[PDB]
Amino acid sequence: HMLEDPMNKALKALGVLTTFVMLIVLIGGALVTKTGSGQGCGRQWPLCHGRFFPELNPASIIEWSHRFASGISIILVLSLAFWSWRKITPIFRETTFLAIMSIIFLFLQALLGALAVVFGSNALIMALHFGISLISFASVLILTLLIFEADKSVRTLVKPLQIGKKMQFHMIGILIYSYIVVYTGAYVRHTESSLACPNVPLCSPLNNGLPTQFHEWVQMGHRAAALLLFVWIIVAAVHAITSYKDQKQIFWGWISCLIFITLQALSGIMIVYSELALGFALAHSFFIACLFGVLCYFLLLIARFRYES
Ligand code: HEM
Ligand SMILES: CCCCCCCC/C=C\CCCCCCCC(=O)OC[C@H](O)CO
Ligand SMILES: CCCCCCCC/C=C\CCCCCCCC(=O)OC[C@H](O)CO
Ligand SMILES: [Cu+2]
Repeated sequence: HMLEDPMNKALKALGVLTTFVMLIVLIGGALVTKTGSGQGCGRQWPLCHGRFFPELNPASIIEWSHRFASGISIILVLSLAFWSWRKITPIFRETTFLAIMSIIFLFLQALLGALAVVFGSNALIMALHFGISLISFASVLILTLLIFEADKSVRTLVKPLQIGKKMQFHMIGILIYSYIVVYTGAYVRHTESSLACPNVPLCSPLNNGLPTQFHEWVQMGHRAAALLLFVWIIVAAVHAITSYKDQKQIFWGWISCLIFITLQALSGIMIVYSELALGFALAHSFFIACLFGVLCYFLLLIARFRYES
């Protein structure tokens, strides 16, 4: 393919690896405790540090794979940030903002995680971790995307598209609002309001399906926030399907968004129905990661378009 130094495809490999590790650090948090002394241990049995005799269990692998990914992340993120900065910036000026964002948020989630070991009883603060971890992953994802695009003459995704004002409103607005919905979700978890409402869409058989207790309000607030996000994405997708059919990155970008929002909602409903089976929890952290990734891709398009035009 390219006669340039073979070491370049290694920067692409590092990008893929780091993006993957950061995704693991994020979604892996749905399987292990993120607060208290049992932090790092499978959520179903907070005791994995110390007393137990047995080893090589499928739940022990999760715990090892998460702590390993979290440790190796510092090495990977710093290397990716530096290398991409040295090599990719000439073509993409955004490279530096991303390299920096990657480092800052990797450190912020590590900082918040360290504190969660002892202040995990503060749900309002603990609910900030996911969103931070989410941006840490999305920064590395977009950086990796630029790394690939930098080595192509006819770019696939990072193309100078014409983004109208309305579409910009939807993109930026949905991005910001999704982050808010992400907080309410994290708040449900760390406030233990996950199973306060056995039913869906309403709370339970009693009180007409309306919340009457703390945990029911948190649960219901999250669902209500999610519904609005869902509706907004439908409106945003319809505008793309109608006015951006000629700009396929936006057309398909939003259709994928529509699909990720659907899978997010469904896995959310299954968390409840399954009474928090961790497989659905894992899915619920994954699909929002995909959606947010696409929304951050859109933000890059706007950032470049506003620079160009
Ligand atoms: C489609 C838009 C939705 C988004 C963007 C979203 C996002 C999130 C996020 C980021 C978390 C936090 C996870 C964590 O801190 O490990 C969460 C948790 C949760 N969500 Fe959603 N969510 C959505 C919809 C729903 C729906 C429609 C339901 C249910 C009817 C639901 C039920 C839950 C439950 C029960 C938790 C707590 C899980 C736990 O204790 O680990 N979500 N959500
Ligand atoms: C423990 C293991 C650590 C190692 C993990 C390795 C992960 C390899 C992943 C990708 C390789 C990227 C190779 C890039 C090849 C250059 C050509 C290219 O850019 O292909 C792009 C592709 O089609 C898309 O757009
Ligand atoms: C149209 C909006 C429907 C929202 C329903 C939410 C529930 C389905 C969730 C994900 C599937 C997404 C499938 C999107 C199918 C779009 C088909 C399309 O793009 O047809 C356009 C045509 O070629 C030119 O006008
Ligand atoms: Cu309680």
